[PDB]
Amino acid sequence: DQVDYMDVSTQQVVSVGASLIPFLEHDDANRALMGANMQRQAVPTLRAD
Amino acid sequence: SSLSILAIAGVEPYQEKPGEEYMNEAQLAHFRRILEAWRNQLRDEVDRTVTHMQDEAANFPDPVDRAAQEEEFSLELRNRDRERKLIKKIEKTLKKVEDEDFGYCESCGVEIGIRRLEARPTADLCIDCKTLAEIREKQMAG
Ligand SMILES: Nc1nc2c(ncn2[C@@H]2O[C@H](COP(=O)(O)OP(=O)(O)O)[C@@H](OP(=O)(O)OP(=O)(O)O)[C@H]2O)c(=O)[nH]1
Ligand SMILES: [Zn+2]
Repeated sequence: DQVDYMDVSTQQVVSVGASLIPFLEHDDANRALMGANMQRQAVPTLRAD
Repeated sequence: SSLSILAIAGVEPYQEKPGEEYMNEAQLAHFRRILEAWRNQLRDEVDRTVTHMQDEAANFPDPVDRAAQEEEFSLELRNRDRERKLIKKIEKTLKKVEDEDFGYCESCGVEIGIRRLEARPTADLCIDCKTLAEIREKQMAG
């Protein structure tokens, strides 16, 4: 009988780029950072899968 | 429970006898034993830390894992610094015990409870003065 509010959903902490990485819960913060940074640099291949 | 400060030494909580005077030889010896054990433990922990630090340190070729290996060291050194700051307090308390001027508040002459001294053996003030001083401190700081 004291909680005034509650998080809307789990994903609200992180941006879209980081939100796309699976199993963030098991990754060190630094490697998540580097992961997102490089993931945004991917080049479109010939046939998307 | 083997996790408190009386656990470090093999001593169990004291028990003031009915007609027991306040500061007797036995209590002072008790507290000296407690403090000595606590200290020796802290210093052995420092030795552990240093051996670890001396073994691990290496030159990493990736800048995002050198930070990883130097972000746990910062916390470790933080804890070690804090305990080093407490080693001076323990030293001073050991000086008061050897001088036989231990167990009383420095502000008012009231004696500090035995159970509080078995709680935090480095206590310098009584609970009342401690609380008032902590408030004055936190207020003058922020
Ligand atoms: N491991 C350990 N360290 C202790 C303990 N008690 C005090 N210290 C460390 O020694 C410092 C000295 O504290 P005091 O100035 O005597 O304040 P106090 O009377 O409340 O203990 C503390 O400052 P501090 O401001 O609390 O440090 P910090 O908060 O800036 O990190 C703390 O860092 C303890 O019981 N265990
Ligand atoms: Zn007092």
